Amino acid sequence: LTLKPVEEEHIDQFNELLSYVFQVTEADIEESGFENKRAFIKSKQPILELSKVFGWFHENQLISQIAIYPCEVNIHGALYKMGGVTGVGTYPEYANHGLMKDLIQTALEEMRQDKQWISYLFPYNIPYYRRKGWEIMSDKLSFKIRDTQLPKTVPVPGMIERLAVDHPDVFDVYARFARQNHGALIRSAFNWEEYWRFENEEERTAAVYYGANQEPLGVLFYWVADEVFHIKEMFYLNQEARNGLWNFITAHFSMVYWVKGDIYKNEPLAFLLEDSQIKESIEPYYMARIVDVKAFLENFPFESTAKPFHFVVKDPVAEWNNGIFGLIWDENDQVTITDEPLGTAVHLDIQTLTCLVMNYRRPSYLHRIERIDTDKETLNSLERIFPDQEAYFSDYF
Amino acid sequence: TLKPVEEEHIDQFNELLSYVFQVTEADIEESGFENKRAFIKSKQPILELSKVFGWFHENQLISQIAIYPCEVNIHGALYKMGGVTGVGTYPEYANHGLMKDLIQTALEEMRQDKQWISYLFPYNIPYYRRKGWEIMSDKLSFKIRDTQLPKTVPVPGMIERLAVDHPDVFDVYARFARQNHGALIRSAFNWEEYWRFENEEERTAAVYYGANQEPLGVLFYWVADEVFHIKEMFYLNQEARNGLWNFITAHFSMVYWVKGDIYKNEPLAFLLEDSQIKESIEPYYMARIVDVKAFLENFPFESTAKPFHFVVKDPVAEWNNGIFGLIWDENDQVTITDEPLGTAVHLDIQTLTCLVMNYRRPSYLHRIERIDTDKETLNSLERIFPDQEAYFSDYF
Repeated sequence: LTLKPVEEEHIDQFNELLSYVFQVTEADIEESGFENKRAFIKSKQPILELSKVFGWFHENQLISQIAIYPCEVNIHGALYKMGGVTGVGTYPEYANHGLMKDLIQTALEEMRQDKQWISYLFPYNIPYYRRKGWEIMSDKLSFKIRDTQLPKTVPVPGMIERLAVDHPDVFDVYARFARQNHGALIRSAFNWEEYWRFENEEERTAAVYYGANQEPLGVLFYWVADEVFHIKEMFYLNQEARNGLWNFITAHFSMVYWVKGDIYKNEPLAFLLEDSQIKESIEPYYMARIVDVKAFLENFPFESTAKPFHFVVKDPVAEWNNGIFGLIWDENDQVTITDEPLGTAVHLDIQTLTCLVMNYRRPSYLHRIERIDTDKETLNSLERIFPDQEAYFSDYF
Repeated sequence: TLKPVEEEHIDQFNELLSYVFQVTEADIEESGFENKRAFIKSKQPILELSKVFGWFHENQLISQIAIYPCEVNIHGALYKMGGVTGVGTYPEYANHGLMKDLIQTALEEMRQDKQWISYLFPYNIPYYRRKGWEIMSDKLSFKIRDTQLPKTVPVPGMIERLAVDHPDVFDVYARFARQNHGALIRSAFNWEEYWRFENEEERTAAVYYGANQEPLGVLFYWVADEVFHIKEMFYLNQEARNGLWNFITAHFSMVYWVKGDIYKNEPLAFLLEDSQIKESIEPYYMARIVDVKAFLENFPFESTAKPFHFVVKDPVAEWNNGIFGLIWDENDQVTITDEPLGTAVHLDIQTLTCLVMNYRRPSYLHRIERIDTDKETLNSLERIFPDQEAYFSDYF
């Protein structure tokens, strides 16, 4: 067996393996406008030619593979290069042999050289990927509210236009949304095609809310079908915009029995309605992994300063993430990341640290459930320095 | 006339309640009681302790409310709590503003009885919010496949199947409530009400005992039709949590699905190996600050702050309106003033109640424009308000 990069030549093979593992629903293949799922996976190929791709070869057959798609994301206000793992798969035959372990090893080595200090991953197998060091970074919420539970109109100064989903104003609002919302993908025109690849864009519309200035501040992607108002999602730069969009939705009362939508961050709708007695479902949506602890931390926008302490980190795959990471802020509250166990220890594994930095859970909770080992004082330090915002992420790959 | 309702008005009360009380046709038989005419008359012992008021169409009871005296844990401190139960108006009489006056009377009586916080099951969320209540806690519901059950974790303790009224169940819950924000401190009477809609005979308590033979965790469950049902689980530490889950997972061969509820906003999924489950999250209970100054002078603030003041709007209680300055003395103890000390924090009673229960954080509430204040004071609010999710599994 040979583990090597996969090339131009091998791309056909890459695709074939990918159909055999791709867990796309039959419903989503129909909605996408692609006849079958081979046509569907052949549209993913422009992603692959951007990515670093590796595989195992039963020479010269491709039997297992991993790709790293280069992205950029918002981590608490800082733009980080991100390694997006896609196209992962082993042929069911070859699953006992720790093939994927080495691909992941390889991929992490590549991500580190590419200065990708954080990696996102859609979870095909949470338990497997958690053992390789990933942790959940974000939730997706789903709700279904009765027409009878729709919110009362809030006075707003602006107006709504119904626009094509690829109107330039949509892109502009998202470019700013991503820059002020933790977790988010910074999108190119190309990430936007991928955003719409399971759906017929022409059967969707963007309700865009314009402030009194005719500047767009909010986007609702929706369609009406069989007396349901369908919300793909909404994103808004402020409360006025949110309220404008909800005003537009509640004006559809006489057209619909229900309103169904998703929210791509753990921020339940229920509280924000006057009738909060709805059921929402909450599911983990994406995972993340710190690739290089030191380099991650030294770019991290810590909220505040602290007495010096240090992380003692265990990483089950990446050698360079084991050991001591000391933090010290100087007079100008500027941080440096040391190798010195200066101050009290905080013992955790790579999963838990990634959870911390993505704020999927807070330090205290993780201490409480015995995933962080340190003392009360340092635990207060963590709570002070780690920002408290819920990750947003809308993309798929 | 509106007047206290007494021993003689007890059946009327129980009728009105049986009428407007939506309980499910399924859950009525489950109690071991036939319909809501021998089942609502087991509810009688709540009321002898409670303060009950009503409206009488002379001399029939047409609108009513009850305040059941309880004690609860708020961020570690014990508070007397006024539990509003059995509220309702007959549909004929429904649009005359009767309940608003019963609520005023209720709130007045809670102030007198020194109940600075009130809990209320949300029958009509929009209505009670307009009267000053807000959501305090969530209930989470899960359904996990046998195939997603957690891997066994080594523990030194042991499990036993006990009856749900074993005294070790009561021991563990008495300790649990003392260390979990939101929780009802249970009287023997609250425990018999816990099991009102349910046949205790057909439920079992699996109790985990640690090495030193002390009970540390309880699981209320039953197996029916190859589903493992979990009423709930409470536990004093993670060792107990694991040993309770070890027991559950041991039943893999017996079931396809594990279904249960969690009476706190702490999702299960994260704590599982296979976290890929959907849980539903729903508002479970409402709370209300009865008296702002009194509540706050007893409140276990996590920290001290540069003095500031709330400016509070309350749509029912006069005495909850206005300014409430906060300053901490040299014993780190707060004193609550009339004086506009420092920067103002504008909010209503619903969102103040939301803060003290920690249903949402200050920065979130500010962000959605339910708190009006500056960046420095917001940072203070975030420092002084403890961060725990409220647990509450009782019903009334």
